[PDB]
Amino acid sequence: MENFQKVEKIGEGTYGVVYKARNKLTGEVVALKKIRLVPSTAIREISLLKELNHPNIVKLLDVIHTENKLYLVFEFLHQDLKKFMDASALTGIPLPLIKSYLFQLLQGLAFCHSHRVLHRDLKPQNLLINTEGAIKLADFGLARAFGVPVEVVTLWYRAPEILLGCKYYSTAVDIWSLGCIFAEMVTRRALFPGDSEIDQLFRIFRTLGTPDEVVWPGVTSMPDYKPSFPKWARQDFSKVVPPLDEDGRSLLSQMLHYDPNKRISAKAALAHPFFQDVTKPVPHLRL
Ligand SMILES: O=c1cc(Br)cc[nH]1
Repeated sequence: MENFQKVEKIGEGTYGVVYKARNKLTGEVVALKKIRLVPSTAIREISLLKELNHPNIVKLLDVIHTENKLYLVFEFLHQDLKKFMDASALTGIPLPLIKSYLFQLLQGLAFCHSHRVLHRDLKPQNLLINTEGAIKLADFGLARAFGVPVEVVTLWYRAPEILLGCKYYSTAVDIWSLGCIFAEMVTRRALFPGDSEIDQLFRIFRTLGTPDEVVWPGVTSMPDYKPSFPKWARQDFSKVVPPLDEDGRSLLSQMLHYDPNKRISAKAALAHPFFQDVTKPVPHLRL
């Protein structure tokens, strides 16, 4: 309103409405996120994210706290990965572009993780793409700052430790989510499309096997673990993500280990043999 020349809804988001807007002073187009309620503890923490700049992170340009309302101003990108995968469904996203995107996303996570910032809620809708071949992660650091959010809150990319009620997060949660997204780019079908917490957890178990103390020391002491969970056998990744090659299947394995401590780091993933032949292709992007 006061500081924007024109504002347009472009979707519901995790914390509130997201608008495409034009800054009145500069004329630039930005993404403006209204945070649905302001807690003073959240304003300082999120303001720190204004300094957290990388080519694969959506730039937080401004934090605007006026009229007892909170807005986040981000750099605008024209499409998200959810929409791009839908648009790409007949053909699939080409493998070199999948590889480019995964490599770039890992660079963004490695950067944020090195600065002790987690995402905690990665999903295709928060991965934004441009016509230049870049992909960028939006909303790093918001989940820690804002806590429990006030439409459905997709569970499909949630790591098993959070589904088992651990109220501790680590960098591994983001690697899990990215592994799920990698698999979805390859197969054209969400890996674990749960529509409740237990369905989500059981979809994971039916593919990866029910975890136990051998593969995941400590699991049976997780808050929401039940000894009565069914015991499913683990499937080979060759059945789960064909026609991904053995480098891709080996990297995905390491991103989807049950024990968060065993999951590959973003920095180590960048060195995986899967990326030996990575390139940066131009996407077929219809805006
Ligand atoms: O977390 C796991 C479980 C098995 Br079995 C193999 C690899 N990773």
